[PDB]
Amino acid sequence: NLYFQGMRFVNPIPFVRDINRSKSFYRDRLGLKILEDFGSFVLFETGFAIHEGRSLEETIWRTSSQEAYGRRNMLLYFEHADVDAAFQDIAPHVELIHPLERQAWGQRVFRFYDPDGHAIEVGESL
Amino acid sequence: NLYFQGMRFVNPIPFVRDINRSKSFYRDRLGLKILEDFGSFVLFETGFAIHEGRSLEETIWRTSSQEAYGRRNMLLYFEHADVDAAFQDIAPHVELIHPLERQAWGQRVFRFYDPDGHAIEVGESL
Repeated sequence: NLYFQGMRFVNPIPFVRDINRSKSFYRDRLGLKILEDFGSFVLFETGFAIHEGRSLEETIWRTSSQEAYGRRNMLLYFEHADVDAAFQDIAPHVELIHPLERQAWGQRVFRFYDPDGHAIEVGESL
Repeated sequence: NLYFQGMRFVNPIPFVRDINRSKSFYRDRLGLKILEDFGSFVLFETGFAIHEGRSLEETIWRTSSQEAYGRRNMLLYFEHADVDAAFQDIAPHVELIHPLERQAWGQRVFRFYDPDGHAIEVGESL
C-alpha cells in the first residue's frame, strides 16, 4: 500500500552469528520461505528476518565486539496449521525449552532455541 | 486465512519492564494502534507486540530473576510514510542512536532506544 500514512512495523531483525547456519535452520527446519537473500540479511515470507550481527551492530552503533545473541529478552512467536506435524518434524533437531503442551489459555504450543539461542514458540493456529 | 498450511511468523514479543510505560511509548510517540490489550501483553496493528518480561519468562522457563531488556541483539524495523514528520515528532522524546541520515543503500532512517533499551529503526517507506 503506497498510500498508507503513519507508522508501520515491518520486521524484527534478530542478530545471528552465522547467516548460513541460521538461514538453513529457518528454511529447512521451520519451513520458512526466503523472500530475499542479500547475503548478510535474509527476509522471509510472513515478516520475519535475520541479520549477521556484527555487520548490523557496526551499521547501527559504529562499533561491535560476544556471548550468544540469545539473551532471554524476546520471544519469536510463530503459528503452524498442524502443530503436531511441526513438532514431529522440528523437535529432534532443536534444543527444546519444553514439548508440545497445552498452555493456560488452551492453545497447544512448543518452545525452543534457534542456533543463536533466541527463544522461539510454535503454536497451533489461532 | 484459515487454510494457510505450514509455518507463519506472527509476532516478535520484546520483553518490557513496565507494560504501561511501553504501551504509552509505542502508541503516543510512535503512533502505533493497539489491536488488543490483555494487560501484561499488548498486540499492535502491523504485527508488533510487547509483553511484561517477568510474567512471560515465568511462562516460558518457569523461572525469572535483571539488567535492562535491551541487549543489542535485535533491531525492530519500522517504516513511516513521512520520515521527516516522524523524526520531528519522535526525536525529542527518545534517546537517539543517530539522527535522520541517508544510509549506504540510499534510504533515510533514524535509530533510537525504546524505554527498555531495545533498538528501533524508523525508515522512510520502501
